[PDB]
Amino acid sequence: RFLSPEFIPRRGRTDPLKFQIERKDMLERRKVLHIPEFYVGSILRVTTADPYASGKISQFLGICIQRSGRGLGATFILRNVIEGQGVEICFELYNPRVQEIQVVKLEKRLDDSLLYLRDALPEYSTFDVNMKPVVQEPNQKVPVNELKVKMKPKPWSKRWERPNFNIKGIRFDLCLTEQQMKEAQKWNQPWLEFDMMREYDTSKIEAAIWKEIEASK
Amino acid sequence: AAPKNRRTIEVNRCRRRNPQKLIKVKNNIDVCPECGHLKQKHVLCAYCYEKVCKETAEIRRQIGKQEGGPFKAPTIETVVLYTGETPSEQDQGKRIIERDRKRPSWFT
Amino acid sequence: SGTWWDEHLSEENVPFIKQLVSDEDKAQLASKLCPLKDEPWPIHPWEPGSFRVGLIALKLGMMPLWTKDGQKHVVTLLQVQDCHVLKYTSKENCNGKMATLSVGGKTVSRFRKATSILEFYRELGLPPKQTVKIFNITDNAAIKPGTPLYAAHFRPGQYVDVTAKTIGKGFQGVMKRWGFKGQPATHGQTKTHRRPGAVATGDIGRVWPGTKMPGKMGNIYRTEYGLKVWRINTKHNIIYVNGSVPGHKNCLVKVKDSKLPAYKDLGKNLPFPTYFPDGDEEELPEDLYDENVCQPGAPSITFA
Amino acid sequence: VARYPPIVASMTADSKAARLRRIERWQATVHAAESVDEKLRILTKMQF
Amino acid sequence: ISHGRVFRRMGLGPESRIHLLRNLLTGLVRHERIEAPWARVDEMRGYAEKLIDYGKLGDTNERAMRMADFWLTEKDLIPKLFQVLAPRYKDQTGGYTRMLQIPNRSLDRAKMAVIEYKGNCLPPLPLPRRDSHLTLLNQLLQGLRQDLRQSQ
Amino acid sequence: AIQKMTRVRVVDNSALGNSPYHRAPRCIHVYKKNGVGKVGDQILLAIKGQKKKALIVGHCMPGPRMTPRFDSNNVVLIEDNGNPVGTRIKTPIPTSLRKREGEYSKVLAIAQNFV
RNA sequence: GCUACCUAAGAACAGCUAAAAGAGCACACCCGUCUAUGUAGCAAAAUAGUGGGAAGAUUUAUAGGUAGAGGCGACAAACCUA
Ligand SMILES: [Mg+2]
Ligand SMILES: [Zn+2]
Repeated sequence: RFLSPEFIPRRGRTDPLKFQIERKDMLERRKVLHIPEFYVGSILRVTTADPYASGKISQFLGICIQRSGRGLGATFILRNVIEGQGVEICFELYNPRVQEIQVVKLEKRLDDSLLYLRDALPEYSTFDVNMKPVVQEPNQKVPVNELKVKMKPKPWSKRWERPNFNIKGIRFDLCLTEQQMKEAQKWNQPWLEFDMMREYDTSKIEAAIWKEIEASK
Repeated sequence: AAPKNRRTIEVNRCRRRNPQKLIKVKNNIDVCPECGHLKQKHVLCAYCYEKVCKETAEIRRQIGKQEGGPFKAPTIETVVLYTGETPSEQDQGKRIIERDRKRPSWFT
Repeated sequence: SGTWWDEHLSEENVPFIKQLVSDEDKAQLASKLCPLKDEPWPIHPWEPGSFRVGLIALKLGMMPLWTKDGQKHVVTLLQVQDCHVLKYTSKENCNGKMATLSVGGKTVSRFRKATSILEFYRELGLPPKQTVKIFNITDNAAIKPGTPLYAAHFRPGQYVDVTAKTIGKGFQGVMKRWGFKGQPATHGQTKTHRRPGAVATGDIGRVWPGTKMPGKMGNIYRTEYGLKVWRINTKHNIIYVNGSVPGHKNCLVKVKDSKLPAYKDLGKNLPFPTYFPDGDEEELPEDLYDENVCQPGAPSITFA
Repeated sequence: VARYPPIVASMTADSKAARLRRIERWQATVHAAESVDEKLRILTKMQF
Repeated sequence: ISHGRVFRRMGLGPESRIHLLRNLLTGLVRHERIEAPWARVDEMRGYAEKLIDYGKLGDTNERAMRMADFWLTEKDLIPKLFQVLAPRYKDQTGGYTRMLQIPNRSLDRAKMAVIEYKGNCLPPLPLPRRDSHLTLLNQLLQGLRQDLRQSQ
Repeated sequence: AIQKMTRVRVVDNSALGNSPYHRAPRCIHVYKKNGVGKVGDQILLAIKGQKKKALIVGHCMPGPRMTPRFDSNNVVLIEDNGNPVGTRIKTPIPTSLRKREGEYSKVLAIAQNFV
């Protein structure tokens, strides 16, 4: 089973009745359109009406690189470098101008956030706009493709070589040299991954959410 | 900066004698039921805690005696046993440490 | 010797007082759920020049709200817990020009309040409230002390004045408390980066009152003005207020109709003394909406 | 199936059993030497 | 502003806070009752409560072993965590520790506190036992719960 | 956003747009009350020693939610009168330009693609 | 006994690139460009980073020598026990 991230409340001192009221409006919107299981490596085609035109729909395809936003205003951002130029649209999930969202290729990459694809080569981020969705299997594991990208030279947008980001989707070795491998390992900070109170243990919370989900049907 | 004119006896007399600089009379205080040395609320007794820790000292002294040297720690739960006693059937199969005094009245 | 309620109770009497006194809170709260079947004060219609009593709510948080023009309107949650009116003060001794009512909310422990405060609520037959606010009213609207006040006292489309204590920030300095520019970091500038500059001029041999110098930020009562109600949940007593409300989450506010001249005269359709659920005429649904809001459950909006 | 860590001293602590492991990591380098000249160098390099 | 933050910043940095609690938690597994100041006990108290929660995941868990090489400085308390403390708190789900406040130190007059694991070989520390049921205020209010029991 | 002297790119089929050598136009002004320039703001632009008016069509700065956040600060060229320099535009252009105030119907008749 | 220069007999200078370079990079060392801290300071001139030189007109230990109408000086009219 897959529970979508926005139904999990972020750790905080917010009253749980706020998120109970939030989940009522989440589930009433989900009756209108189907929201599929889409991961951080998933490719999505999103159709939206917009008030800028005379009432047409716009279909934008992209890789769902970053799926943060924790609440009724949950967002996901798509990428395309169509006609050689990068396009970056942050789609709100529960905004009532969406009609239907579908997955083209339901897959997942090794990293929880594919923001490094800005600094990757455009060949690893371009997608055929008129391409057909892949045939899905009913009950098997989601595909994880180890397609560790190659990048452009050293002045990146962010310091992905630092271990605070924990990027596992780069072929680092042929684009970066060993002395500035060692200097980036100076920020290793090994105590975080061994820690207890900076780890938000969320196993008990899904039981109440999944109780709320199936009782709405 | 330096004082342009010296602070006098009266201005010091008001400042260092204010109730904010004067120490507060605390009402936190009780008398211990057992020992009788007067304790404070919300803390433990200084006399009763020194009683337990100095009783803890010869107990932990003997833990180092039955091993000898470092990096040797038991994998079994332990029960301390005083004189005039027998190990129980629940206490069978533990590391049982013996200190040669009588069983204290605060130990159960 | 300073005491507390639980100083001499054993472990057999701690759960009993936890159960009994809380049941006394629930019995008196449920004894006061019928304003109209008790003897009320008379009901009067709205007149031009009339004012109405407000509420006290708790700020849960915010969720986004979307309108039919396709723009996102952030809306804060203002949840009314246990709102009762506590005292009426007449025209003659109100020390003002409008009369007043006192209203409290957020029932708190009866063990943690002063004895002068507790004798007030013991006459009323109510649990003691956290914060007591006083609302200016006219003599047209006058409500007997003891009636519950709910979320549907307000209506959607109504503009609302909300005030509370803002988030305290402690002793802060210059570029954060008053937003000044400060001094540059490099190019000399040895120990001056967040420092106040000149305070006054040379000919002034003093500092003026009211000059901006470091002190304590926040924790003061500020009011935001003209906030629309977009939606009301009657079941959990929610006010959906446009924008941001002063104060942190789970804080007590003061929910008054607006002071703005264009937004203070339109009060014809609003239920004038309060809203009474015992009237039993056209019982309100789960959620009362505005015209422009998108219904969760309405389909995708098409602009053509 | 449960790989417990081996019960030793740490290399960097300030105690007397941690000193004896720091003696042995020297004594591992004598065992791992190829030539006798390398053994004779590290056995007599710290003049005391 | 520290609205939010539950982490007391201690040590000579954020590395040094972890190692000072790592050392302090280790003496709580060996001696199973220790003395330390308030900011060092209460920071470590949560790590002592979740020590047993990670020690009840089993002997054969890789993750419970990989944190055990870090969080216990000594290596011979790794059997003691998984075979003495963990089966003792087998029925319990939380609250395995007991934190009580001690009279202050002689040097710096520090607000010190004693922390242990609940149930040990050691003598019982004089925990504050509250008023008996035979007193004046209890027996008056024992009549309250005895009268109101007959009101059903 | 676009302050003074950002590097932008001109998205036009102009003979002035395919600049060799110093192939990075530098702006000198934004036509707002701030220094901040958003989608549909006039800016000046210094190209090849010639100062030229320009129009911001999409930036690298995150703005509102369902608007594109283009990975290059791309800007179309107009003269003082208001019509664009070029004949074709091959880059994608957002459809947020129609509602906003200004001579933007001149620009949208040149765009080949609307994403 | 500091320092300026000198005498006697001594010592030190990795690695790297090049070959017999007052060569280059760069330690140990020597000096003090810029900044920050410090300004009754750790210090009556320092600390941290950045820097100049680092096989030579170098650096340095030891003993000796020149003394005020003077000494010494790759002249800063500097230095000769703050
Ligand atoms: Mg960047
Ligand atoms: Zn005692």
